[PDB]
Amino acid sequence: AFCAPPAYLTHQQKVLRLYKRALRHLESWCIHRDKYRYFACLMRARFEEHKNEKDMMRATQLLREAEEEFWQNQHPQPYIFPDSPGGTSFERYECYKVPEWCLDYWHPSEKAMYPDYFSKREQWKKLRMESWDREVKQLQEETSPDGIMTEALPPARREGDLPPLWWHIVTRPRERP
Amino acid sequence: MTKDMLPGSYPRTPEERAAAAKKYNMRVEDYEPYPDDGMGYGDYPMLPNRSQHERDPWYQWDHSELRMNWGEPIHWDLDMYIRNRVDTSPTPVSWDVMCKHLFGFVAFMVFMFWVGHVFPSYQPVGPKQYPYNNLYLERGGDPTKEPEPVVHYD
Amino acid sequence: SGYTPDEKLRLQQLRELRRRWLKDQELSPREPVLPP
Amino acid sequence: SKYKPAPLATLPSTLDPAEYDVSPETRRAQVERLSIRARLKREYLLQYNDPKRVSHIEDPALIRWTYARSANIYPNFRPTPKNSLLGAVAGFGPLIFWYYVFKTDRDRKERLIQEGKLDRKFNISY
Amino acid sequence: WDKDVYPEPPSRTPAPSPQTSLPNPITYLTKAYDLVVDWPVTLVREFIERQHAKNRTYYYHRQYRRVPDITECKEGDVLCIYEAEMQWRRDFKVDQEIMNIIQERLKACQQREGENYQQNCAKELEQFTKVTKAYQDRYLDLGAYYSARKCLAKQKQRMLEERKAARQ
Amino acid sequence: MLKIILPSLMLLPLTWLSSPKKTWTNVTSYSFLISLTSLTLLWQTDENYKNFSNMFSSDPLSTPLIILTAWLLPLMLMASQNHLKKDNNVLQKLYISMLISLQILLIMTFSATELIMFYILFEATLIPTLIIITRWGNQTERLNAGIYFLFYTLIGSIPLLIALILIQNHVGTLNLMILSFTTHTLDASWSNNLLWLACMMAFLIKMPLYGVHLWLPKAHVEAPIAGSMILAAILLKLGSYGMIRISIILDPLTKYMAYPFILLSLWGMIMTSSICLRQTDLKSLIAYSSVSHMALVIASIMIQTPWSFMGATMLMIAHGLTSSLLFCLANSNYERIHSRTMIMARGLQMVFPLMATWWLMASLANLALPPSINLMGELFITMSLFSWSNFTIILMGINIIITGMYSMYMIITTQRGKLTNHMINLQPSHTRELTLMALHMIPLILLTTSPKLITGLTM
Amino acid sequence: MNIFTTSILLIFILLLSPILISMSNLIKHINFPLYTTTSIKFSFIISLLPLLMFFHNNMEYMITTWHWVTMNSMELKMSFKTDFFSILFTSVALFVTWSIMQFSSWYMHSDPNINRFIKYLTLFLITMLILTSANNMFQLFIGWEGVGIMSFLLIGWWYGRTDANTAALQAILYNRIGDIGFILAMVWFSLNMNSWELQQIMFSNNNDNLIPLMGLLIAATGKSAQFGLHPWLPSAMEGPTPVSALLHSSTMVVAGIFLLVRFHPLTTNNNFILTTMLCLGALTTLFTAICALTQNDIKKIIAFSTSSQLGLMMVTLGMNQPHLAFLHICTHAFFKAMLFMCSGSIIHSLADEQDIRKMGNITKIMPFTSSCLVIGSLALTGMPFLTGFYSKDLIIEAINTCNTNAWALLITLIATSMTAMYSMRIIYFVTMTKPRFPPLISINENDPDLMNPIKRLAFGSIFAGFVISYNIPPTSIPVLTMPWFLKTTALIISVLGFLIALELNNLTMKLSMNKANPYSSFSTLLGFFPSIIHRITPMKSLNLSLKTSLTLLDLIWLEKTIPKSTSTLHTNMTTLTTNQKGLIKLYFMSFLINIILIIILYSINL
Ligand SMILES: CCCCCCCCCCCCO[C@@H]1O[C@H](CO)[C@@H](O[C@H]2O[C@H](CO)[C@@H](O)[C@H](O)[C@H]2O)[C@H](O)[C@H]1O
Ligand SMILES: CCCCCCCCCCCCO[C@@H]1O[C@H](CO)[C@@H](O[C@H]2O[C@H](CO)[C@@H](O)[C@H](O)[C@H]2O)[C@H](O)[C@H]1O
Repeated sequence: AFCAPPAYLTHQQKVLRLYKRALRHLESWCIHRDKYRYFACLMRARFEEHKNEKDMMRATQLLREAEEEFWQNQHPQPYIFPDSPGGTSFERYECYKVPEWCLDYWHPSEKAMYPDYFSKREQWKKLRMESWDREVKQLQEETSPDGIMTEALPPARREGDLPPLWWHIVTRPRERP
Repeated sequence: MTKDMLPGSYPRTPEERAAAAKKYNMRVEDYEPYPDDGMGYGDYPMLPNRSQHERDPWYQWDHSELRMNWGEPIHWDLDMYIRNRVDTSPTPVSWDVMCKHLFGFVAFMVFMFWVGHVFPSYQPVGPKQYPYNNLYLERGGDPTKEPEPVVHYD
Repeated sequence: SGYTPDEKLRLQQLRELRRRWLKDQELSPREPVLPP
Repeated sequence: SKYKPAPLATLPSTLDPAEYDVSPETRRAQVERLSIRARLKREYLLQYNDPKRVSHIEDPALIRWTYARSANIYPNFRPTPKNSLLGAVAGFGPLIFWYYVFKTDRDRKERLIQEGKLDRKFNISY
Repeated sequence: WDKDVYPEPPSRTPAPSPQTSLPNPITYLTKAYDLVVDWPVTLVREFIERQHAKNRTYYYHRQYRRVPDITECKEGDVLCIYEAEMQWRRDFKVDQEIMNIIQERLKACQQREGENYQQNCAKELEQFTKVTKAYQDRYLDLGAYYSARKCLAKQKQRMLEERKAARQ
Repeated sequence: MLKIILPSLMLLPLTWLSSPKKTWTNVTSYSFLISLTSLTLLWQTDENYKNFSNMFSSDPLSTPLIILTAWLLPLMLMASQNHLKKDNNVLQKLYISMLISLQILLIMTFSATELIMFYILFEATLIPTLIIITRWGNQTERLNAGIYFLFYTLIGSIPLLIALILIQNHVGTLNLMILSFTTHTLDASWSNNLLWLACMMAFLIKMPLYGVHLWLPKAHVEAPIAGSMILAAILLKLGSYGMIRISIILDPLTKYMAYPFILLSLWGMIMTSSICLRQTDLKSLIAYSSVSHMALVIASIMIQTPWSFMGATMLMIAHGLTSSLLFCLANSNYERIHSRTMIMARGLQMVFPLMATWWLMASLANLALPPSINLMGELFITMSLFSWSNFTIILMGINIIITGMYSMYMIITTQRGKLTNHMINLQPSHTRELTLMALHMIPLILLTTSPKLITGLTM
Repeated sequence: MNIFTTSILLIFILLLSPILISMSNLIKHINFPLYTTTSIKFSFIISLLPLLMFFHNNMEYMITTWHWVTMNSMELKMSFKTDFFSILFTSVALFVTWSIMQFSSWYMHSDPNINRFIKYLTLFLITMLILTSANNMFQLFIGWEGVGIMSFLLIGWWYGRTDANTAALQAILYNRIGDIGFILAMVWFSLNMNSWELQQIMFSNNNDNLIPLMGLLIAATGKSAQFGLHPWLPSAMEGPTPVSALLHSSTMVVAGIFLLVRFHPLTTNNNFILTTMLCLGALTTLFTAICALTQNDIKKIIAFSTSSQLGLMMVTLGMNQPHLAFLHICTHAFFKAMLFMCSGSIIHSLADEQDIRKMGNITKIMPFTSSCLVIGSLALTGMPFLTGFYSKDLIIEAINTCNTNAWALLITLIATSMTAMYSMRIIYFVTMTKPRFPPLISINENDPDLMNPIKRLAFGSIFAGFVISYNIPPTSIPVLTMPWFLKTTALIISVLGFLIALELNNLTMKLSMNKANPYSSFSTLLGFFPSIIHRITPMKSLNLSLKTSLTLLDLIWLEKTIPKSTSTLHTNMTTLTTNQKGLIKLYFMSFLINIILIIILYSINL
């Protein structure tokens, strides 16, 4: 979630993803830990049996065969981590991840209840106000001369400067509010 | 918004097609207009008919649960294809086999229910015998008329 | 595989700021100043 | 393979033959797509993180979509044989069907009521 | 409670007839309820009833003298037709309330008899059936715009039918 | 009735003579008090309907509508107080005058004794409503919407004028009491069938029948909030009221002249309810919901049983209140996000928790929650139509399912889901908006307590 | 009698007290969850008294509180029908809700809006009690539909979850498709009997009562999740575990069975209806037990067990055994709620894990929860003399010795064994195998707000069955004479299923790969009913709505036909007439033609 997807994937990335998915499905099939280890070791043996194949056409054919076999043998109901997409409690706490821009509308009497926190927040808003101009210029100057672009953003190069487009990355609500 | 930025009529020439693609933020080669059947689709791009369920779940989409980024061309059937409705996601079993299996199970169940109806299962006993003319009075019968004497024995 | 130097630097900088913000979120001992 | 796609159960990406293409044309295509997406995302993020914003961020895609599903239709409509027949049937035909259903039912009801076969045991409120 | 209009068979509760050494919780709960709740509530109610005895006032059920029916009205004489129509409406809704009372009798009978209702409620079922036949012959198939004239026309249609049947 | 009409007229001098500062407060207050005064029409302790003079009368059918009209005006002023925030004083006073004039004309219409009162005071409503739509509307197509709204109704109405003149020539009068007490059976001549149509068509158009319902989805998504409220709270019911009052003479032709319109209503109800499922404009979705409900009303009225009439009246009132509330809610979110798309704003329950409560209650009224008068009306209409033909339950059930479905779809799409965090401008709910929703809901709850008030003439 | 009626009304007053307190500023200052728990405890205590009165003199009451309205010879009174069904179920529901409302405080301590959660649970309880103690069909409908709304609000309590939102709308779909039949029953019983009151409806026994009882059967199918409209319940576990425990098992889902029990007198004669219910119950039992097996979620397994039990109750009603079916309702309420609470304890103590593959060795680590779970499972598969046995065994006895559809009987027995099989699935994979949870153990069930409620429900599961069975008055003559195999059929099949399940589960430790199997997939994917129906029907309907209705007709053809055709024609005519070249020569030529035409008209008309 913290890195933009590439334009494509190489054989390395595709095969690694297949390895992970097949291992997790093998675990979902083999409930017991010992059985899971027994079969996962065989799975690594199979995967490495063709580790060094320098005829990329045969490599891709092998990968296609592996993927079709995976789709044939995938567990109908796999194991999903509770917070993982498609798992119970995936978004269970998105109700309470209310954003920070709401505090701007608080009544002054409500702000009175929390004096210090809002002073610190005022400092933060001042910092963002200062840094916006420099960070926009930074992105404009770091734009690639060619017409080839990637989602990944630049770091702070100058000194005393916040990283470009940082307000939304920072300040995001806590996972369990 | 102005005319150039709002949709328009079926792209009738390749220069129109390129202008439309630039309007929709779509590639000149990916942009395909709906067939000119005269049903109002007009210029709108024909996007893949895959539900938002299929979109990458881990990505930080601009519009999150919609799972669409800002400026992305929007399918003509987005409301149907949102995560809360139709799901065109791949299935572990082929749709044809799933249909066969479900309908075959239903057929077997109903056929065997008919078999049971035709050939019921019962214990080896006679019908329950009730007294007083099969309770003529207290089973809803007129006092004046006399029911046929229904008798019981040992 | 592995972060680029730019990515590593960016993530470190955002890490520092993120942790400063999270510490900012702490409430001081008197913070729930209940009015009378 | 053994899988057979259906319109409501798409072909999995891994089984998709084209996902494995590595033609330079395909890779150039994908790079250009990513370029468009990155440019759009940068445009969005500038507005998202601008501290001087005072309002929401308008969505050109949403505006275009609604306009296309509303006011562009009739201007981009043309009668055709298929359209005429489909409209005429989908409009009138259901009405004719329900007409015949209700008329036959109510005529049979009136016939029975006239003769006196129907018994209105406790219809008091009708 | 006019027992006539709202008939209520007599009560026939049986003897305590205890056969257990154990104490029945119900009698003691009922004694506690009586003393604790019923007694103060009765005191309050008695106070209210004394307060009512003071400042007593009377209200009288209105009596509506009869007036010519629609049969006595010359066609298009709105002046008399209005009075005939209003009389008919009042009779209509009084009949409605008759039906309500008889239906309430039927429901109370069913509840009272319980599983003997299939025989002991025959009398009230018969009364309900006769009154609903009367109601059907009086006001049924009359449109939402039911009126004395429609009722008269319906009655005359039925009377013509009966006369034909008698002739044949 | 002249103790209710004259104060309404005097509101206008108050509106125009008040100081710029206190004008809104004064008119709102005095309009509430006029609403209070209008309750005198509920002291009907006898079956003899009220006839205050040769000109004005009241009935069990007209009293609830008149009281509803009186109730709406204060709420219309509150709803309009905002979008008129930065207009010049004379323009604001013009708007207020238009609303006051609309109330006056509608009360007079509902309290009119002669159908050629009714035909004039009914069409006089077109001018204020047309001005409200065209002058103060937002988007450009408001002109087209105004044209549709005007001319659909005028084309419907002119044949009504011709039929009414023929009626007067044939009978000698047009006082509804006299027509009722001297009516006579029509014969199935072609000319009589043409009449039946001429009498019924104007009202059917105002009760948009499935084939002539194109002027609501336009008028509503082009009209301001007050225009939408008055329109689809009272104007739509003008058609039903006219139909109810006038059908007395048009018998027995109805038995077979109702098959077409009963069928069109019972089918268009399903079609429009389904349209509500896949519409991307909240205002439009509400408008099509209204079209379906009026389809039910038309079917019941055109079958004419006691249940039909009583349930039709109950549902008329219930829809009035509920649709009004829904439109105020949608306008509430519109005043902030300046868009009418439903998809755009989502998860607003995370920032307007109480207005989410009002949304939920409104959706329940729409979906017909027992024991709400909305349900009671729909249930009794269903009983009537089932008696009329036992097969209508199929259409009724399909419509019930789809009604529940779009009613909950609105809520899930908007109130629930991830908050569109990019919306910085979402501001805390105004006490004005909250009080407006409360004033819409509370009457509904009280009438659900006391349904006897809102039954029709029959029951 | 005063005491009985007063207590009946006081129960509802007490249940409303928390709501009114909620709509006030005192909610902030009081510990609302404890207040509501106390109110529920007191309400249960009050309810006990009418239960004792009924057990003594078995007198049933019709109590008419308020006269809502009179509709031309059809009064609508707020009526209450207190009898065996209503009284016993009020007692049971209050007991189970007391336990679950105390347990909700523990399970939901962290969550904000706990006050709203408690308020919603209470509201549901009021609505369900309205359903049970209802004489008018209209009031029964109030209950029927209000419980549906509360279920919508509680499922997807976490309105963040798109999945939970879909689940709530799924429930509304299926429930409303059910309620169509209910409204049909209402309208038919209004036209043919002119009253919605049960007492008056009773006199329709001599009619056909097919058109109305079909509506009742459909409504019961929808609400109780019988096979036709079953998907809603299993996927209604997206909500909080307390909601699943209370609503969607113990109290709500019994609505269809309760309605059919209430209308037992009318359905005695209509054999068609009774056979239909027999078949439907059998099919649901077998189907949802198949799905129950091979399911890896602790809550979904119990959900499918609940559906199977409800199918069994449907069979119970299919044979003329309404009292026994209701007995099964009440008896299973206890141990189903207990099983849900034990599962909730496990899920909470572990890091919100609900897969039975990442749970193991619980018996050693959480002795109390595992002990109560074992009691619950042994009650679900009625072992002799526990709560289940004092109902399910008699049900199976009547099934095996009543004239019945042979196939229905067979699948019912197989599903009875298969219940043992999946209960073993749970007891094994969640309590017997070596641990599988994440390393950082942090397990605490010592909280009294969890221990005591489960203790109470376990005492219920251990005694209430016998107590109720021995105290209830005679109702249905049971068949007690039968062969040895029929007499002990339930026990032999249940034990055989347990042993088979043990063999199969123990076979998993064998170091061999389990392969994808057609039957395994059919079971796990829930028969494909979701995957197929929920992807074809919504798509087709929604596509039709957009294309055929909104587009083809409303936005195109109607506009062309009525407005735009007129607009065109008039523009054509104005452009035909107005455009005149403007020359006097031509104008006077036209005047000449007018001259001639008037002359001709005069001549011919003479
Ligand atoms: C049964 C009797 C009742 C039915 C009566 C129907 C009468 C309705 C008359 C509505 C007339 C409105 O007239 C309306 O004029 C506007 C002008 O802005 C036209 O507006 C449109 O015209 C053309 C399309 O043909 C476009 O080029 C133009 O840009 C667009 O605005 C509408 O297409 C037309 O509908
Ligand atoms: C039975 C009598 C009923 C009479 C009631 C109905 C009144 C009819 C009104 C007719 C006039 C409507 O006027 C309507 O004007 C619009 C533009 O404004 C015309 O529409 C026009 O749009 C643009 C130019 O503006 C052109 O591209 C288009 O080709 C042209 O048609 C419509 O074709 C015309 O119909």
